[PDB]
Amino acid sequence: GFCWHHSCVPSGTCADFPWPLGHQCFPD
Repeated sequence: GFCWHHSCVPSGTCADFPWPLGHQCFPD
């Protein structure tokens, strides 16, 4: 995952998020 200014997707979080994100699958 990554953590960028309140937009922080945890490592392992693979789920749907609002577009333009859509499905985000970040193993890291």
